[PDB]
Amino acid sequence: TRSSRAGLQFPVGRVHRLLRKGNYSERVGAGAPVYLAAVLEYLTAEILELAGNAARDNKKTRIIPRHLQLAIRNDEELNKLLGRVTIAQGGVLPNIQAVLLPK
Amino acid sequence: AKTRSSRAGLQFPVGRVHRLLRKGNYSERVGAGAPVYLAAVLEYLTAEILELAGNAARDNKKTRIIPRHLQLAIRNDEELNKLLGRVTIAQGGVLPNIQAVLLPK
Amino acid sequence: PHRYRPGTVALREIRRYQKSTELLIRKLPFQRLVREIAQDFKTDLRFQSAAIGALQEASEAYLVGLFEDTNLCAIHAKRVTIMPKDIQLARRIRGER
Amino acid sequence: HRYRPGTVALREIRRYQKSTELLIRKLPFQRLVREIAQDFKTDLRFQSAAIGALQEASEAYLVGLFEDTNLCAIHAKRVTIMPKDIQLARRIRGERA
Amino acid sequence: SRKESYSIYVYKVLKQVHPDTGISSKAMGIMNSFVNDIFERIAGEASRLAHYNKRSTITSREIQTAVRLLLPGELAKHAVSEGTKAVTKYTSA
Amino acid sequence: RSRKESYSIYVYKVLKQVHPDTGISSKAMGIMNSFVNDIFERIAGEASRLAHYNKRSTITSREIQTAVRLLLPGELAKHAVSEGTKAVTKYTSAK
Amino acid sequence: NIQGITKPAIRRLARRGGVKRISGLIYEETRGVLKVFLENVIRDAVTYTEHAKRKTVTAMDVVYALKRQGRTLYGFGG
Amino acid sequence: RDNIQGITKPAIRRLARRGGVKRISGLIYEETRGVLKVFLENVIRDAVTYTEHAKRKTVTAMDVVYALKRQGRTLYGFGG
DNA sequence: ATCAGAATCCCGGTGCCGAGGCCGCTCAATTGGTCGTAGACAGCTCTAGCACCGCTTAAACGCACGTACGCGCTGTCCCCCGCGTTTTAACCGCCAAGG
DNA sequence: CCTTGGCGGTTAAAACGCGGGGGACAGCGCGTACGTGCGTTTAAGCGGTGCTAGAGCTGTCTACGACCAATTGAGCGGCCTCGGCACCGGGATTCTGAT
Repeated sequence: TRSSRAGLQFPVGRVHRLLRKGNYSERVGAGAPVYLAAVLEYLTAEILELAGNAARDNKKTRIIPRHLQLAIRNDEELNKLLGRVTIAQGGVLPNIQAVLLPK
Repeated sequence: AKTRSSRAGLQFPVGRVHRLLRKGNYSERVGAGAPVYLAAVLEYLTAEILELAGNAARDNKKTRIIPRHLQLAIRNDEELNKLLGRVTIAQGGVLPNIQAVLLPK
Repeated sequence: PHRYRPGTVALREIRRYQKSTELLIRKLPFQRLVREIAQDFKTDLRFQSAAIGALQEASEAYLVGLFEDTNLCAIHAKRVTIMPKDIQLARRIRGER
Repeated sequence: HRYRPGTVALREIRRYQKSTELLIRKLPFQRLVREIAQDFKTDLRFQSAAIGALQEASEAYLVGLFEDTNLCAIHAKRVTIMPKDIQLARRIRGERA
Repeated sequence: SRKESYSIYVYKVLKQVHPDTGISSKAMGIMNSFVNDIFERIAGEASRLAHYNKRSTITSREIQTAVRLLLPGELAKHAVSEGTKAVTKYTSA
Repeated sequence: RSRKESYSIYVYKVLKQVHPDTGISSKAMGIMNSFVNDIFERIAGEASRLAHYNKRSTITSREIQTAVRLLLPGELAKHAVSEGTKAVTKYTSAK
Repeated sequence: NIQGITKPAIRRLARRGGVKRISGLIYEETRGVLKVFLENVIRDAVTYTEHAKRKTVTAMDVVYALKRQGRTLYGFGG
Repeated sequence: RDNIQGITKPAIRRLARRGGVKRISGLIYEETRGVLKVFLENVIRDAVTYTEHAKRKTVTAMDVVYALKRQGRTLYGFGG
């Protein structure tokens, strides 16, 4: 694809065909699909950088949905992004209130 | 009778309804009778709102509709407020809400 | 000149505010607040009067709704007076921090 | 032996907030979902993935609701929650009119 | 140019509902915004569901099920009942 | 028989670049596909809204550039904008 | 059914829900809330399935359904 | 300047009363200003971004409505 | 302080099942060339907005009078859990099989 | 072939009973700021008022994008034998409660 010459991991042509399939507009410039692919690639790279370190934290190499969920919930901007969107087998970060603790 | 709304017993312009669906990047094609049904539904909604809106306007001895009466009509009805729970109407204010502890004994 | 016990004229003012629909907050202080807030992001801006009125109406509606939720929290805690911890309780549950 | 009350519950909270096991078993949940869907059309096949999605969404939302309810109850200096606590938690977001 | 509005349409809807009740320009804009945003919601749902059906056109049953999904239950049912008669009248004539 | 499109090896190679000794599960590939598709859905909807509101038909790089600053927080959005602008310049300069 | 859900299920849900203890009326209230939420999701999901004129309710139908209320669930073809 | 604290005390008192409140604490006004600061920040930032997309240094009444529609606070009677 | 009663996590052995390694593929991305319609450079404009400026009586800041609600204190009531002991069932462990 | 149906059965999930003793809760005391009035200060409401800015609208030139026509190689469909953690055996160390 053209992503090799653009220095992008995610192919741009798939993004272009995704834009064409939904009929979101009559025409789209050439910069929009490459920009969208770059933004998606950067977001996925950040998420996977967090997920790999999370896997290494527990002396592990594989990633299950729990690791991705915890990586999303650890950050604040990313938690804001996934504020009201549910993830399968996600769960919630542990939280124990103070007044519940025995004295 | 020339307009398509005359043949459908409606008054919303079918051409205007279909114009946005065509030049709005919604789909490759849109139906011709579907705008008739959508306009019928929209007209029913407008009439439904206007019933209690005019009732509220008349009950206050203010024949001309003010936005406060529209807000009261929208938020008083369960269905209308459920449709417009996050929706605020201009110059409408808020529903009178007084609980038990607020009022003195 | 006579004084009534607390809770008499407060309810009268509450009913006066709720019955009417005109914006209680004066236009100029809130519009100057909006100007100051907007100046922090982009400089040398011009603001339409209708847009500022829309922002004022939306802010008043949101604040009244949040205060109703605060009242619900206060009644829940066996109280009448509202304090900021009620707003903290309501905003986190709503999801707006 | 008999532990001090509340410590076992917090230990259960800690061990469940880190575990990925399904809290609600699939069979009663599937039967309830089928019965609910049968109010309109009978003999409605539900996929295993569809049932899993339904239970995951229900558990996530209801856990969030319990977190909000606990926040309300603690905000009233209480630990065990009450139907008033649930009412406040559901009303704060805006779902309840 | 000529920006299309619902002013005369709103006038006729009042004359069909509350002929003796006046309307203000604020109420005019409020009703225009109501019709506009409900129209946008229904059209967006129709587009999404057409994309769900692997289809490039929108039928009447798609709009009826969109009304059933979006509008509140009793309100949606009454809207469907009123719209079916209009569809039948349009088709027959 | 239709052969769909996913991010199976795309996500795997990106993870390899950021963490060479890190695996991933079968469910996680589908979840990442759903995540990226949902983000793309939001971005496409915002691009359509921006084009239509400004009375336009062609969605250039600028519409997405503005929509990112709305979708992502200011600093993360700034990083995304910088990376996307670099990609656009690289695409335009190259063939 | 609605009454088929057991006490330890709601107890462990509260444990993951950050609630240390829940009263007797909480069991009934939680069953009611869970049932009404299930019906709210099921109405949209089953209606979407019916519009497709198909018997088996596909999993993706929840994604189309929970999209309406802004609570879309990932991992099922989104 | 100093318009964040320049909001009159009885105005926020009126807002609290409209929220059905009978007893209003003195810190409620400060909390209201603090929350409204960010509440205005978010919406005004979104609106200014919308204006900046179209090479505009002036906010139109349509852009605010567009931003509110995106955020989920659609306003009636003001166009859009 | 000072003791145990069991609670839960880590190392190591077993091993296994899918995660990736890898081959065939076919269609989706690439792209030479062609024509076009909102895109855009540039200009006319023109009134709602920017901004200042003055006058005035309604709203706000200050502040006393006082007292009632939030917080604290004292005491009282009792209840889902902790466990003991018992309860019965969701899914494993199997098949057919059909729409 | 992805869904349906049946048939048996068992330890994990859970159900009745004793008793709790800290958690939930009613009531009583107490302090200070919030309700309510007015005295007095205030820059805001309203009206002028001068200027004018940039975006709405339009003349005009049109560049790269949808598409025709064609083309090719890599990600997905499908295999397969091996490895990172599933899963348990059996062990040390930290809590939690009673003393």
